[PDB]
Amino acid sequence: EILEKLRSIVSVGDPKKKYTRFEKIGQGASGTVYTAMDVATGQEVAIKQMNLQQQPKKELIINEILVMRENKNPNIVNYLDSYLVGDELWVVMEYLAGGSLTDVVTETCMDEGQIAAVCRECLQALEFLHSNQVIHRNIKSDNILLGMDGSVKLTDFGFCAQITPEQSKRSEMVGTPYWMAPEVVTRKAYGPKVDIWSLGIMAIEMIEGEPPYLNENPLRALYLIATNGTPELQNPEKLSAIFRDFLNRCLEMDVEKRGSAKELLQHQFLKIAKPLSSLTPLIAAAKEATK
Ligand SMILES: N[C@H]1CC[C@@H](CNc2nccc(Nc3ncc(C4CC4)s3)n2)C[C@@H]1c1cccc(Cl)c1
Repeated sequence: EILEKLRSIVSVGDPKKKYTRFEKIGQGASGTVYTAMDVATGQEVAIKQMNLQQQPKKELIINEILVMRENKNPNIVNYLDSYLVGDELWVVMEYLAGGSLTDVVTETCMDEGQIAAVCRECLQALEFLHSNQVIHRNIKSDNILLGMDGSVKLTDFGFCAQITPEQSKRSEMVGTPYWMAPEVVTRKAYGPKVDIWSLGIMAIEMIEGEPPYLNENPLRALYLIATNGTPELQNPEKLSAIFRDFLNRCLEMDVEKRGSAKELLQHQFLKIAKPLSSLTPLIAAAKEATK
């Protein structure tokens, strides 16, 4: 009954009177997401509402709130507060007007400059987390949020892990199959570089619209990751050499040879990044496409 630890972390007081103008903007396995407005303050917020029954290990909920409140950063969606509403947990975060990267990758064609701009900002989030001994473990386009200024922010700490010098590696088979690094899929001990792999897969989303093997069922994709290793692009000839190089460094099978987030921030690919204002036309296109 670590529900007591969860009960001591959360704020008390009715969120249903602190916040108004509730609108469902999202579903998800982890719960439903609503927008709302702080009754007093006017601030727009996103609230994730999670059924405590839905989650069998309430230990992960605790971990999610702590990591988020302890690791604030400009490239991470800001945690504001949390509340228990009966058997439902509400997490309140800053609302980022814009959209999901998923909408952009499925509905637009991104140029290398735009892709490099997104990758740089995500690598900055990862550098910060990994330096704070946190592995995200669920990097994908669905967890990247884009601001109306082209701000890029990472969210979702539902699956993350804290490591320590004593225990530098994890062994849970956690993530979303198509984005999971081979060492994770094959139950080897793994470290922060699983996030770099997932980032590589997200770069393939930005190129091709989908992670490798998405037409296949999840179990089949796990088999394909275990057997193929480094995925191949549909049309690699369409990419610059330096982009292909960046991809190769993100998607190295040899963990020790795979780029760290720090190493990758100095890659040549990132030097072609467009300014973040370059992403706002993608956001406009995606909103129009998903009317
Ligand atoms: N699957 C994802 C789809 C995209 C986004 C919802 N859609 C949307 N659309 C337009 C603006 C906007 N802005 C937001 N600012 C702050 C937000 C915090 C994350 C809540 S969201 N979100 C989030 C959602 C998500 C993230 C993490 C866990 C789960 Cl379970 C679900």
